[PDB]
Amino acid sequence: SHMCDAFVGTWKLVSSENFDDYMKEVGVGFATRKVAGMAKPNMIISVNGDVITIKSESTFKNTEISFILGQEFDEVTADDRKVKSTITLDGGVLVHVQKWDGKSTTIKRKREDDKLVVECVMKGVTSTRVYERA
Ligand SMILES: Cc1oc(C2(C)CCCCC2)nc1CC(=O)O
Repeated sequence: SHMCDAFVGTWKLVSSENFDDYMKEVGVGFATRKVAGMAKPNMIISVNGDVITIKSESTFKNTEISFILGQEFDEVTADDRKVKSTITLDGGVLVHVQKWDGKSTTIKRKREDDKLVVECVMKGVTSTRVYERA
């Protein structure tokens, strides 16, 4: 047993709040916001040694990142941003920072009851995305 045991699994989106505004703040254009906002992704989290993999799969896009905590990596996001990302564990929360074009967004993933809660923040705009086990 280890670092991320309670995150591992297959998770499905069950609720979203303020996601459109988050995507506007990030710079996502109209058509992508509409199609991406309709998606109902599954998030699949696995661990092998020190390497964590997070997949997002939906009718919009399928994405996958693999990383070591605290070790920066280049990421192409589902909306096609080229970002430099770093993911750390801070008090049991996975904290994922993306930097690009002098901008920054922070995405927190936490276990709360039987849910995996994803909080997406950019400047003053937050979106909360709630996932349950598949
Ligand atoms: C943190 C994050 O980012 C996204 C993006 C990249 C999807 C495509 C449109 C722009 C945002 N969704 C989420 C939320 C989630 O995975 O549920």
